[PDB]
Amino acid sequence: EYPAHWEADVVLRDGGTARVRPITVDDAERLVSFYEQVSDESKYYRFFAPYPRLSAKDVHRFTHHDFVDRVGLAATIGGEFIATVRYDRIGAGGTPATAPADEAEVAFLVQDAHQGRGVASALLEHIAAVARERGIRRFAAEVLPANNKMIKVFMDAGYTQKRSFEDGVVRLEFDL
Repeated sequence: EYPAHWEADVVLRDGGTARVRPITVDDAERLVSFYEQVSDESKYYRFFAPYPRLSAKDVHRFTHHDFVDRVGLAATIGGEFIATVRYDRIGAGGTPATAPADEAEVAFLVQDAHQGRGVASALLEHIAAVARERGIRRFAAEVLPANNKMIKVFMDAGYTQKRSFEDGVVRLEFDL
């Protein structure tokens, strides 16, 4: 259960629309179908290891949210998912947390056919707007250094690179 106004239409850079809405427990089929149309390369960049098909654990977690500490949204075109975005509230220790912990890790995945259309940009804006309503004050994104296109998406969304203290990962942060 979630506020109805978390559902919105977006107009993409080419004037097409997509509906941005929360991911629900009834969306599992849709999520798996969408995932089939994401490249292996995009999956590797999203998960930091090859992951051609989601596990049952992950289909569950990516479709079951409290909508307070974890929020997942989809962009849909003609009812099919084309992208997803999400936040997970985390504690000082990088583990899951509840308020008044106020940082979250943000992640997104776009079907390669819908790249270049401003989908990520629109989802980043929408997940920030939702997150502000749940008390989040900072997002952190973690991106592989090979994945320069997405670094650029984040920077263009107002994120700044920060020291990651970790090998093999670029950290980008955004104050909400």
